[PDB]
Amino acid sequence: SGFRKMAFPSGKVEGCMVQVTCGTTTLNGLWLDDVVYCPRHVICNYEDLLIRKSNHNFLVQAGNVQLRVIGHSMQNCVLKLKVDTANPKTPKYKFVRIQPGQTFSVLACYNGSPSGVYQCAMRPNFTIKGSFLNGSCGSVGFNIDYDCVSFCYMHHMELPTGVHAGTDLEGNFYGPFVDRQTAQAAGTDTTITVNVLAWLYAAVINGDRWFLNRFTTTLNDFNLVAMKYNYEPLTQDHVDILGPLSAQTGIAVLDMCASLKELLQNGMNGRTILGSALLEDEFTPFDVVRQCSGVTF
Amino acid sequence: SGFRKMAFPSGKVEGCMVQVTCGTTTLNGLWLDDVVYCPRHVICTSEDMLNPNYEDLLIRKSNHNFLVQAGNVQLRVIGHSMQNCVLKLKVDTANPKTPKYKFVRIQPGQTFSVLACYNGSPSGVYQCAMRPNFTIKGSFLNGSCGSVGFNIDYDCVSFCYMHHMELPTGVHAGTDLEGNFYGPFVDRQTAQAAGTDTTITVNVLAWLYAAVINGDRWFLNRFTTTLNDFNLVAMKYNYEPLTQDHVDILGPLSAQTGIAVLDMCASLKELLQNGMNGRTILGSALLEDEFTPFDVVRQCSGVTF
Ligand SMILES: CNC(=O)CN1C[C@@H](C(=O)Nc2cncc3cc(F)ccc23)c2cc(Cl)ccc2C1=O
Ligand SMILES: [Cl-]
Repeated sequence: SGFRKMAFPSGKVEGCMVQVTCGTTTLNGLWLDDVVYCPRHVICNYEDLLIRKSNHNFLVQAGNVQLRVIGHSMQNCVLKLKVDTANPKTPKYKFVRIQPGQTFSVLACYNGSPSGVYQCAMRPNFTIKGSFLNGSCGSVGFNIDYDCVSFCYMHHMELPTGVHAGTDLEGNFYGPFVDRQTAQAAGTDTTITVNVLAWLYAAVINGDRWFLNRFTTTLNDFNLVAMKYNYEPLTQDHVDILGPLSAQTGIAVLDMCASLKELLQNGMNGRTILGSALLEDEFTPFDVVRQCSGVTF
Repeated sequence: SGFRKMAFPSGKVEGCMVQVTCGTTTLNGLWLDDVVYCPRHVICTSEDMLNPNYEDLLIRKSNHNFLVQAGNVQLRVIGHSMQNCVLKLKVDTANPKTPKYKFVRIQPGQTFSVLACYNGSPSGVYQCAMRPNFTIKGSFLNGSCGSVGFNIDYDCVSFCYMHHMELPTGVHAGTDLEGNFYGPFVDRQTAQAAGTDTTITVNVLAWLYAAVINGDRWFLNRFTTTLNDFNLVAMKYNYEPLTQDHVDILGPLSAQTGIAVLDMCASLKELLQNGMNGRTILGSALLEDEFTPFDVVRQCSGVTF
């Protein structure tokens, strides 16, 4: 028993973290095979600035060893530094683009040195509520499936509200953001409804049933209520995805939606669910099934 | 900016996780140098668990009865000894992935990262605290025994906890890496219960200082308090007594934010009386006690917003 915000073991990613310095800027890079991937703003019209640069301008440090840059190219907002040495610690990996509501682990780094690991979710407004300081740029987001690391996020910047913005490993930003100091703001955020429901199922599995009721709701009536509390619309796909948890607990998804409706209109009344006084939306249905089963990496 | 519950990178610990099997029991072991450390209850049956005589069970064992697996490689056990509630299996290979390490015993209120494992395979990492009642509110299932708690300050791993059991309330009990339990617990399936738990006051105060550093001051008031009057109010909400040691420890955060410890204590007193009134502090509707003063100084900026 117990329900914690759990991150993937970071070891396979730690073996890829490097420090990249270009002039006065120092940030983190991801060394996979003979390529170091890092935010293109380390050079700060990016192609016009990049064309002036030579290979020896980029200093890459892997632990106490200096890597030799033998080539460089730009892909969207990511810089790809070709190095002379293949990373012997390169794990089996894929570059994947995640959707909002999906969760991932973040290995926060400073000077190519991992300092912490935390779990978080891609918000519906495409920002992440991370924990980053100056020097964190180039820190990466990932998930693990058996022995394969799926890289999904590279940190680029902080917004005025304290939230974070970044790209997939192919350099495409998540959200309507650009990589420069300009007037940018996160859009109004919403709650990830399918994740709150999964977390209510996790509470039932851990013996927390005070919020259950005899009632049910139609999907349309639930969405009419949820739209009023800035909750993301619940689709039939979300309902199908919650199927296994529904069969395990004996509580139909629309039956759990009727509990969520009552929680939204009436609150917790001095009570908590899994030690929380707020409705938690940073655990996906798969995260709940994985943590309430025992899957290893 | 931002304030997350952050765990240490688990890589140096993952390279030490092994699977230990003795008869029908399978749990996790920690392989450091040529020794594998694991809960001594791996030698037990579920029957034995009521009143196990470990010395009697261990003397009946030979080296080849203990199967140790590191990945897909079988380690050979060449010796065994018991130290308190930990079994130490001497093996014929030193772990090449052994990091710089120490065995440290922590005090309640201290935090640490947990690498949860099943069958010598790490599955997840989370941050938690040693509760005042010596239990940990972990996330463990059957097969997690032998999972370890650690801190990685600088490049040295300080092992502080080894998981041994789950109490009836769902909380967890374990030992330091020398086999001494935290709390009045025994590795017996006897009727044991966690004592009434309390809130780690010095940690809640540190987290209020972290909120001030991140630009939030809604909860501050114009009042101060004596340490004794704060403790008289705090005990009424099941908060741990705040000692002069805690006040001294909060010194650097007080100097950084310009808010005296007993002034922050007055804000805490007020928060306990009023509640949050629909407001949050660092994204939380409850008062957080699983961040130490040291964690706050480590994670938060040196420049207050
Ligand atoms: C809740 N456990 C039980 O009813 C059976 N039980 C087995 C074992 C034990 O607690 N293991 C487990 C550890 N952590 C999480 C566990 C989650 C589980 F769902 C099951 C087992 C877990 C044990 C070890 C010792 Cl040293 C003393 C007593 C016991 C004991 O009582
Ligand atoms: Cl300590």
